[PDB]
Amino acid sequence: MKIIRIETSRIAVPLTKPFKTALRTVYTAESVIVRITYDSGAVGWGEAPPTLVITGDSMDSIESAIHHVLKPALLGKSLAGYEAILHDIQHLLTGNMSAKAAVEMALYDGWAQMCGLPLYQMLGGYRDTLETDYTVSVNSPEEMAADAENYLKQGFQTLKIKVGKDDIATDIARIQEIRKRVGSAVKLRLDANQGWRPKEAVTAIRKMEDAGLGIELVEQPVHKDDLAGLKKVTDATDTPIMADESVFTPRQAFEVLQTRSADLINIKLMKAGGISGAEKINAMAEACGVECMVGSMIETKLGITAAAHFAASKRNITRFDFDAPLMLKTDVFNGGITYSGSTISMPGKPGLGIIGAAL
Amino acid sequence: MKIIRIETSRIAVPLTKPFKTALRTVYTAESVIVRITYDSGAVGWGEAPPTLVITGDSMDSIESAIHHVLKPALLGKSLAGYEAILHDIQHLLTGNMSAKAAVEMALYDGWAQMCGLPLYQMLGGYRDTLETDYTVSVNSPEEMAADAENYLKQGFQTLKIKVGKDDIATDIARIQEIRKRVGSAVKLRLDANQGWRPKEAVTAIRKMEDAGLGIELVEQPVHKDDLAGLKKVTDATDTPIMADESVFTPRQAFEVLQTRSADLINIKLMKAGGISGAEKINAMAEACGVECMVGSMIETKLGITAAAHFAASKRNITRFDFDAPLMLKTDVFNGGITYSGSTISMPGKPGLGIIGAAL
Amino acid sequence: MKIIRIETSRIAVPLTKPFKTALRTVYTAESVIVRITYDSGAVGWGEAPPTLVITGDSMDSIESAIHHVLKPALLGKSLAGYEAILHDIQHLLTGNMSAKAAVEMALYDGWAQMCGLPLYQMLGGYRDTLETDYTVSVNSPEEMAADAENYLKQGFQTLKIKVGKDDIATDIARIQEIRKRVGSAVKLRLDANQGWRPKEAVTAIRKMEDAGLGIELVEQPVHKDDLAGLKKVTDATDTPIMADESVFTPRQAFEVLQTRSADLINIKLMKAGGISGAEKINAMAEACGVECMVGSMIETKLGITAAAHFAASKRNITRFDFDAPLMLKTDVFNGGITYSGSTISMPGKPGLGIIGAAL
Amino acid sequence: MKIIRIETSRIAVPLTKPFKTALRTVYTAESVIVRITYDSGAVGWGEAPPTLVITGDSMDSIESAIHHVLKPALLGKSLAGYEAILHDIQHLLTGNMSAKAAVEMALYDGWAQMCGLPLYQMLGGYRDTLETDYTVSVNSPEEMAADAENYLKQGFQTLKIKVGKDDIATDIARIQEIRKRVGSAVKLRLDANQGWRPKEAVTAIRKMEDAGLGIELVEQPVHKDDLAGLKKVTDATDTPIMADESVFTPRQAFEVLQTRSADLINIKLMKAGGISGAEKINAMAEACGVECMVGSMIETKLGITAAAHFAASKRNITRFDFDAPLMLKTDVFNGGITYSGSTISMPGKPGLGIIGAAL
Ligand SMILES: [Mg+2]
Ligand SMILES: [Mg+2]
Ligand SMILES: [Mg+2]
Ligand SMILES: [Mg+2]
Repeated sequence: MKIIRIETSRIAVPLTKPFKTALRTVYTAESVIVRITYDSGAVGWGEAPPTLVITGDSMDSIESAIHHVLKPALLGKSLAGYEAILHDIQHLLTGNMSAKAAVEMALYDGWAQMCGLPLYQMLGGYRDTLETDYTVSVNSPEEMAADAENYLKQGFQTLKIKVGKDDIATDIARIQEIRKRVGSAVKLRLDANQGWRPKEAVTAIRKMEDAGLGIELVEQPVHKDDLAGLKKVTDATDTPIMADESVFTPRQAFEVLQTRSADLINIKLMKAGGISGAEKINAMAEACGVECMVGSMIETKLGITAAAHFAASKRNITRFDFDAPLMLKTDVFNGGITYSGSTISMPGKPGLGIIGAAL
Repeated sequence: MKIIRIETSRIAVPLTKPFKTALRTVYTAESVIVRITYDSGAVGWGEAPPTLVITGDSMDSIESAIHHVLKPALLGKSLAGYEAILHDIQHLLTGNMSAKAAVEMALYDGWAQMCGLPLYQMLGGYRDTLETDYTVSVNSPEEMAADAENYLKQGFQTLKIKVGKDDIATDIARIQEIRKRVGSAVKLRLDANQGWRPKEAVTAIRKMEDAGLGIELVEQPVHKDDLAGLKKVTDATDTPIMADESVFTPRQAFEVLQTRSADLINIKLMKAGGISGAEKINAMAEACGVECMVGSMIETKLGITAAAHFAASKRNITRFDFDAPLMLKTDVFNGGITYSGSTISMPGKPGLGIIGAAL
Repeated sequence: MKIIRIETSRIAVPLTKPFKTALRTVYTAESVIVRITYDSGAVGWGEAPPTLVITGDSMDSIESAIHHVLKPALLGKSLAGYEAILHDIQHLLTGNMSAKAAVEMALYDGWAQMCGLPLYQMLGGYRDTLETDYTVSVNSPEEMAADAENYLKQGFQTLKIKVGKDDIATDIARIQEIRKRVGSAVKLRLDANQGWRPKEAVTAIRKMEDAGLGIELVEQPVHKDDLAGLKKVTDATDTPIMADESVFTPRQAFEVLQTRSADLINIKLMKAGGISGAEKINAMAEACGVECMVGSMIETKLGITAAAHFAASKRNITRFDFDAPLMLKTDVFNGGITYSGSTISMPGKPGLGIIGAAL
Repeated sequence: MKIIRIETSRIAVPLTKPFKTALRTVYTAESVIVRITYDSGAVGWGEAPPTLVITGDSMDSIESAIHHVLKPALLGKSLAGYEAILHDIQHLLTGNMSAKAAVEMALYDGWAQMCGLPLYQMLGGYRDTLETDYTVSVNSPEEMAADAENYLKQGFQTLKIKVGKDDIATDIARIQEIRKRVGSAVKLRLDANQGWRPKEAVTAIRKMEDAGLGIELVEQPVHKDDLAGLKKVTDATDTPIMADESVFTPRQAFEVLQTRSADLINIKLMKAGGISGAEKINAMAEACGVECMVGSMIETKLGITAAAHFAASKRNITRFDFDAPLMLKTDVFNGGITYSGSTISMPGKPGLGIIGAAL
């Protein structure tokens, strides 16, 4: 079992290098941290960063949401009736998806703790390890290529290249400089972050294909609301197109799957309001032959631990984008998932396996 | 929790009175029962009856499938990796949805026994009681009206009325003679079990609406594959139309929801290959703003216990159709859910709470 | 002009009688008051209340969005370039529509002040006065009838009846008591606040038509996301259907107009993120032959004042729902619009006509 | 504010050389000029030329409509109620859009003058400068390459190439010869002015794509009433298609956007009946995520100034086609915008900044 306390606190950990996308730049990772204590003494953990240009959630909005709305309705409830709690978390307020997701992470932590198994095993237990990409931030062709060379040196053979921030011809210059420096063996994932127009993206993606640049997929090439435009890019190229900002919820997912506007979907807990929605998105996509990748916002190893446990559980989730914690100057959590280069291994303790604040 | 043994065995229980729909007549309920023994000594339980005109599964087809295909893939497997087991169950053979389902009930029974809670609570535990309807089998207008009076006396204020066997005129005459004899307070569901052409249906449904006969919903008025025809009935009436035989799988549900060919869905474990599919259908429907009913085939209390635990677990499952065990001369199962009038209660025992066969 | 300072504060003013709809109950009116100071020393005013179940906006989320995001991009900007300002307001953060709206109210106030005319004349100046309705909150039939009789005595011949909270039969009994008590001369607006299913709503609206209850229109009978269901009710009845929670933004309005899912649109500043988006929603709607009503959330005379100025300016805005400030124990603003019973009159000052805090 | 007098006159400025399109040839630019005199002594200015094969408007029909229909509704009205004046302009007669537009120009000129700001700032003031293209008229492949070379020398790096007059073969040869003589750095816009069948159009655009001729976009490739053919070109090429003569009004834009029959829209004051309609088209397109160009007919600086004040005001307007006045032998207005090679600049005077006629 039973919820009996919900607390929050803040963390702020500067990034080593600034993370740069077409939407935003981030110098310091901010995050609200949620702790649910249950009647057994056991503690469930949770996280939500501010993403004002993606979800609209600020640190203030989240902490308010959790204390004023979610907390009064959750105190005293049992994990034996977790469906009623999930419904409450998702319908006692509209929007506020990052708040809902922090609370759901702690909830699933204690639920698997209650059942006595690691959370990823509780949800299907499909794999014990998984490979994460590393993100190359948008910068000059030269900076991006040296970033990529170093990430390959750290053990990462799959790089996620941010593009779409200014003009398209420079994006191509960026990829060629990365390819000419790193070799044609490594997998390159593009993410345009809504920065291209559909016909523009088609022409550029064919140009990259034809130059043998070896693009694995392209994330959300067009504006999130332009579903028909996304379909156009998907239908026009040989390169897999992955919806991201287009699909937050199950309802939005259903719309993308039915129109067939994309080949892959990017699932994030912040977007889906936690694991319950992420799981619903993946299942619906699995039935349509649509594979999913699980990523994150700029989050600590906590929120990546929740994401990895969910991503680890499902057969249909075949890619993983869990590089955020490696971007920070310090690791502010004890336990959870462990990295070994690109390989993320799952823990053995019941739940998320997050012991607590690091030292 | 390792699976070490898979046992099957048959039963045969008479029906007090024959069960009559537009597709079939049942005099005796026959069923394959599955028992999965785990390395803990725990036993998980499952059921699948033959429904040759519905699923095409027979007792021979079901047993063969379980022993020649599913059993070799489940022995040695643990329940900490159920995603891979569920996938094997659904993909190592096509169709055979009844046999897949028996094995899934026992698997989920096992999985919930491992975590020390009732199965319904493991799947969400939204409610612990629920109201079942009772089915008025197709007969003469007088013969059906008697049955209706008698079920109301037993405490069943929601009656499901089988139609679609004969012609329209007699169907309207049956609902009249039922309404007359039972007053305008009790809920009346209809279930044509595919017996009407789309035109026939619109005409018959509208006639009833204008006569004030108060029909809650009509199940599958037309042929299961006539999807456009299901939609025409949905869109030309003011009565909720529930898909049944047109929706077995999550892919079939997705198509029905996308085209909006119906307002509701009937989920059965037999049709959906077990619980994993049932859950996926309901979750899709929920994402589209559509509630579901969970019913069954002619099953004993064991199969109804599995269906009830699933139905009890989800907010978006709001109607229940678990009258089948009450048609039988004997209740051949000890433990499981409990009837008391129209009310079914979820016991506090772990798993499905089946102790064994009756004495 | 130029923006030189942006400040916020809060008010909290009890309701005389509790406001009740199918979504929420409100006992006290809370709100954030924005104050933009310009280089001439002139001040522009705005407002946003929390509506956590409608917009997702809380007082903490609003205040934080203003100070952390909108203020540092507005400071030093001229109302000569107000389109870049409006684009920044809308695109610097996703969501936060109530925060965007409150700032937009103060921007438009300042912009009209500059031009030396009342805001409503700067925006078109179509009428000097307008008739507001008064909302009868959801209670028992007798309480709703008593309220309605008293609202008529205070001079309100157009009443807005909140239905949709419980079961439909009780709703018809409410309208019936109100009609029997107030006579057939008054105009009766209904608002179900998403409370009805599509088919249930159709049958219920025709029942009211048949019974001669003389319903002017029905606001958002069904869930916001179910546009096709909203379309079904629009097409099935003779009674005008108005979209409300279905239409926040110009883009959402485009979708409701393209699909023809409603005869009318309810515009609110909180939903559209201000007046610019509100203005666009009305313009598209006029081009489609679709009249609009402008309402509000539970807001003081300040936010109603901005809403009325917008509302008075445009020909296609033919209905008005500005009763919220009359529900409050105290009128906490000085100036702005004035009431004589149900009649609202626009002020002659440049801008909104809001002097300051009340005596 | 008050309108006290509406005067009209004609002018005829020679064109240095002929403007040629698929639709028409223009040797001399004739125009009706509207001055509106307000009770302050302020004078607003407007222009409408005759475009018999585009709008159907002639000088007699413009003057007639202004004097018989529009003037009687305008005299004695004040700009504090511009919404009602605008509505009388658009609805007291059907068609006569060039007449509507000329009067709107003088009205908006007056409105901006009452508030002491340039019109462009009054409507939003997004930008101060803008780059106009220059139009290469239809002649022989050689003559068009010489014009293009010359225009690049005069500062114009963006060229609009008129095509569609005779046949495909020659059109292609013109773009190739222009490309040769001008290099691949300069931007190339085509405008076919309704001169291609849809199949013909796809073929020719596809030939140019494969020959690497770098076509930014194509204006109205097909007949203006042929909406489905416009959509076929749009959907079978990777080159943006911009609707022109297809889209006069908000209603027409709404349909084009609804069906996605084009990627872009050309807005002209003459087609929209003025700025109120142009503003409405631009806002609709913004809601659908589509940018617009603003153009003109063959107009003098007065009409280009009014268009450029609109185009400068809105963010979503990102292309500009204001070359007509430069094709003329004499500049017969002092004031207005100013040219500087390809750069158009917005004056600082209230309203259009037009002082008066030629010396
Ligand atoms: Mg992405
Ligand atoms: Mg059925
Ligand atoms: Mg409403
Ligand atoms: Mg053109």
